[PDB]
Amino acid sequence: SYYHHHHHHDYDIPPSSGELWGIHLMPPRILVECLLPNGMIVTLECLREATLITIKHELFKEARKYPLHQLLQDESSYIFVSVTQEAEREEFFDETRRLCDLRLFQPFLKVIEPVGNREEKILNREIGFAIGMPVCEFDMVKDPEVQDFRRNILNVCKEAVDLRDLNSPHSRAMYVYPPNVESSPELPKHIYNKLDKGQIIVVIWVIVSPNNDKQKYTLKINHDCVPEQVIAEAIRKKTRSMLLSSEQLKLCVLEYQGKYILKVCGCDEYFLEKYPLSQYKYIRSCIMLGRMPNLMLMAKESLYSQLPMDCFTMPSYSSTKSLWVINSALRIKILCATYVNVNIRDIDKIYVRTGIYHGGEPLCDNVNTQRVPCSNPRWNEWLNYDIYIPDLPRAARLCLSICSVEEHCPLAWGNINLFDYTDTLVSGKMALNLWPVPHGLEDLLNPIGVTGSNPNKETPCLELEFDWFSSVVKFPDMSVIEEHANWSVSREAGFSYSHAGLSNRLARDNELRENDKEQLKAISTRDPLSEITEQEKDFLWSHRHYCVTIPEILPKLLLSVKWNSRDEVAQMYCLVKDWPPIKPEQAMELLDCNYPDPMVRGFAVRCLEKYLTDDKLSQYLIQLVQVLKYEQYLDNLLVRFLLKKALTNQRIGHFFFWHLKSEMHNKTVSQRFGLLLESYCRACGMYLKHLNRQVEAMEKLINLTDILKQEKKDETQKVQMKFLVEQMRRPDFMDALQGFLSPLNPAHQLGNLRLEECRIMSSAKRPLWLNWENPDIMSELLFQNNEIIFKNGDDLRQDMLTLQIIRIMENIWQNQGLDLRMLPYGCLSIGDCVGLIEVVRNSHTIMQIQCKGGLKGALQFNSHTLHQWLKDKNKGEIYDAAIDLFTRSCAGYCVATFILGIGDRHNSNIMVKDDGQLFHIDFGHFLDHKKKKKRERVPFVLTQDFLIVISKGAQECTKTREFERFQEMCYKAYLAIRQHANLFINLFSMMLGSGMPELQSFDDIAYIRKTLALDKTEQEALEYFMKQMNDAHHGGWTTKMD
Amino acid sequence: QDAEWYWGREEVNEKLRDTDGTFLVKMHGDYTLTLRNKLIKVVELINHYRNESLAQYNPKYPVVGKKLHEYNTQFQEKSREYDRLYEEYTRTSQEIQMKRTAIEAFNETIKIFEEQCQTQERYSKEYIEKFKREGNEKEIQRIMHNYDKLKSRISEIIDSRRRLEEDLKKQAAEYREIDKRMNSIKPDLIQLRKTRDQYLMWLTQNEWL
Ligand SMILES: O[C@H]1CC[C@H](O)CC1
Repeated sequence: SYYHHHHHHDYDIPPSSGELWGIHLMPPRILVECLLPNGMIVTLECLREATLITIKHELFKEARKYPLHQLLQDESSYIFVSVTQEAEREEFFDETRRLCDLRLFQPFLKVIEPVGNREEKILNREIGFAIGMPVCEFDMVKDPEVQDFRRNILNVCKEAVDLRDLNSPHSRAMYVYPPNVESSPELPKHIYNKLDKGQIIVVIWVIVSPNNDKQKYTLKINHDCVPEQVIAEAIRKKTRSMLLSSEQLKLCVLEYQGKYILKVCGCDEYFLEKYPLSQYKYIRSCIMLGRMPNLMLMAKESLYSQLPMDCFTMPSYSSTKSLWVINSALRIKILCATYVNVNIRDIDKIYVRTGIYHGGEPLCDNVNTQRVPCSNPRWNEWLNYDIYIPDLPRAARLCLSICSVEEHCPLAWGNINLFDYTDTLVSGKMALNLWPVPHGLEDLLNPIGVTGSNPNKETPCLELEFDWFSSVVKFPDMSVIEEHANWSVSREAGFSYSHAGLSNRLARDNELRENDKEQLKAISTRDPLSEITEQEKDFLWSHRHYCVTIPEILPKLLLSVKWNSRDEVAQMYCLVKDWPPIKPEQAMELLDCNYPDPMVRGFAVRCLEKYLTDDKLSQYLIQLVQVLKYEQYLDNLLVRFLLKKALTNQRIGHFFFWHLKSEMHNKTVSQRFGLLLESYCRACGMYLKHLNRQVEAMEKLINLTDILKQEKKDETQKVQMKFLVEQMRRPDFMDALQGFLSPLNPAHQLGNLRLEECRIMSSAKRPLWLNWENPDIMSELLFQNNEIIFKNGDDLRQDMLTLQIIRIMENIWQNQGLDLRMLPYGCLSIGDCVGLIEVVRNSHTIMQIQCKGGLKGALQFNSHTLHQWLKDKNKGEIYDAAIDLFTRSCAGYCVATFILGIGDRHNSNIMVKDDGQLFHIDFGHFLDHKKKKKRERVPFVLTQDFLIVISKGAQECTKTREFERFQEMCYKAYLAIRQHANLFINLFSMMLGSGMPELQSFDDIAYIRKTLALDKTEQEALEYFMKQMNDAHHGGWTTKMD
Repeated sequence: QDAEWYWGREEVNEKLRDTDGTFLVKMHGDYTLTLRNKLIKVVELINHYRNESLAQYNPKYPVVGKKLHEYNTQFQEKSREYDRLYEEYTRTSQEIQMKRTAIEAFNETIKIFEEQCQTQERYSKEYIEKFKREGNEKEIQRIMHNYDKLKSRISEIIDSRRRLEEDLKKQAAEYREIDKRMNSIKPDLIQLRKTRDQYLMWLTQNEWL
């Protein structure tokens, strides 16, 4: 009756390692084989947590009691060495290190006299720990490019380190502690109005004798006055006296004035150059949060006291035929895919598909015939490509893929640069090991995949052969391409008076039409995804010379060039040579996959070098590290840019380290990023040692959560938590998890752990809630305790991006004068699904609000409870502002959410703060990843709960002015973002690199088009949004302010 | 109006996704021809160009409600199966490589012990021949005891490695077996997926989905 008695007969109810190989956490007591110089083994029993100093010191006592003692030197003549889990022979110089922390593979220690006269140099260990792969792993890479990268990139490192010791010690201090400054000194109109006519009360602190006692000095100075001005005013007030005349004050100010700089009380930030106070980020937060800034007068020679020297040393490792001469078309010999995993049952026949590419194809795509199908597959064809060898553009690439049979289906793919990094057309035999097809890719060929072979051996190795021209064929010089252009253009001037397909060339001459000059700028403003027709392409390409008037057209123009015509391409290289520079936000487009050319990308880097500020760089750093993947060659201008900014400003450096290090698991970038990270680590200065303490911290937490998630599952939180605390007590953890800098923001130091507050959260993933003491001198003035969540299970980098996107949305809105406080809490991926999330204290899930306001007998939860709970928290004039905040926050998060189309959101992932700000967490899938199963969804659906709060407290909340205000915010926000839709496209476009399933190819990003309504006009877009907002709510939004 | 290929961007590219030669058709333009993806800025003009090429104009294939729920639950079942097996694939890829590194480590470890039993031979049998009579059976046993550890230990390590190597092959077998099935699922994933969109196309001429 239930199941028509149908029986399902089939149905039946029945990670990297840590401290030693195959075991997460070495036993508290353990036996280690000590291999001595005299050939004797002595097995020492000794504790997990014991140093090598202790182990050595004991070993040479216990050795005496074994034969051949007199054949051992003093213990001090020796250094331990063993095989590690990365499988190299590591020498153990830092004998303070603990037996558990050595990453030992087998528990044994060989005794030796130290090999290298340069012990200094064998602290490459520090580098490959930071990197998470030993440096020696690079020295035995055969590949010239790699070696060449390594030697050539030191050019950049040297130049960086030069910029640093320029005005030592100030510039060193300037490196380490770069000023944290908002973009523009101009203040928004709503921030100003919080100042009673341009002035902030500030509080400067001082420390006297014995250095324990502290002293307030509450100034009221102009917002735009600078650190040096502020430092004077403090020292004035500090040292006025009845014993000092007026003129005698000035003279004691002037000696004192610049022996000090301004710290921020409670965190390692400083105000170290000529900047409006307002412009430092700390100040402008205080203004918005209604807070009185607390700075500290810090004595330069106590600050410069703490800064080291960088200590940079150079590493140990310190006739041709022009392409266009080649009179032939391209042909490539396929040979034999040696390995394949196919059922001869299920699959009929298999072939190799092929194509040449520049992001898009420059010839008809082709295959070889359906041969030796499945069983032992081989074809010995010459594929013949209809493009002449001189019309290959610099950046050209073969893209191939073995396939199955309209039963068309990919098996294994791989791409090859037709030119090597030395400009040399590829000729001879190649071994190309292939990549598996990703999730979302059903397509046959995959050209936005990685250029290069898989390093993995046991993979479909499709080998092949490239036509040979008796000589190393090279790509022509610029001198040569410049002349070909000049001749191609002097050639154009005298053509047959009429030319058909008039698309080719002008026919208007030095007088182009005015109706046309209007069609061009209307193209120029259309977003990067609004695909451009063949008419428009040709039309753009013809007027290319007028296009220099509208520089921002460039992205479109470049996608109109026929890259398979060296005539066109050569000409386009001369436009680009001295094309007018463009805005960094617009030039970023040109470093995505759609622009693989080295001159184009070179241009974009020149834009950034000029216009892109260390502020804006570090906002978009995630997109610039991602976009490195689409650079053909290791060594390039973009890499040289970033690496130099990294070594110039330690706040960039920090994230640049972690973003690279984050993705080291991913073999599509391990080589590239590892190599770059080597450079950074070799030249970044003492921060390496700081970074290594963060790196060692995270590994310990990684191992801790690894054991919780396996074997310690199916135990009560009780049992786990007792294990957690037990473990965190052991010395190795105390050592490792206390004296360091938050990766979330290294300006915050993390002191001792308070284990009282350290706990496992309730989630299945066993995320850790960690709490640290703020060991700042003025800790109390900022926060005495600092807590962040470590999460072993989830891929944080989707969230990382939306939090970025929000942050940017906030800035757009506010810096256009319209206050919509968002809360883009800190997030950071540091590994394969490993990360850190900034805790926001005094915030609760709406669910919590409702369980804490739910009445005795179960019944149902009350809509007002949120409001009543909020009222309880904000009483008086304080109430009224808290609603405006909830409203301003609820508006921004409504629009951001809807545009991004994030996961549906409900009581257990919306959060309200005591002070009344709403903010979202756990975004999950962003560009509507779950639609795969024209939904144009509203993820933030405002129930009564929210509406009640929005209109100060009422029944039928749809009909209050308060709500009409709220909507009007939602519309003015919606549109302001719409006007910067180019950026948002481009931010998502640059992230196609990373293997996020939610960013697979450009139509993924196309959601943001429909939702922003870019094809329509803005008045329609407004209405589209109201239409969208009305049917999710069922009322309110079509009316117009009655 | 019906006009087959004529519909009248996002869903243009999605209908164009996986099909070479296939096509379909205010103050900006009117009707655009998206020939696979080449956009070209009514029934008169396309009947000419289905017969003839587009080179002479510009130098360089005119393609129930409960069944939607039934074929959607197959597709969504198959996608998990595909998603499951792609982890099993990627995990095994890792686990395998972790073994290979371990095997290198093992080998490298063994070297140090082979080197050690050798190293001891040198200094032990230099100290047998010097003296001989002094501490004769006493010394030489307690040196031979230590040696008989060193070698029988090496023995375990070489067994420890072998055991790993044999596991690597079974792992590699299973690794092959996963890709194999993936490659047989993959074609039939697409046909399920493709028919689901033709079924859902005819209707438009959530609770199921
Ligand atoms: O028109 C085509 C569509 C796909 C893009 O990524 C490249 C150009």
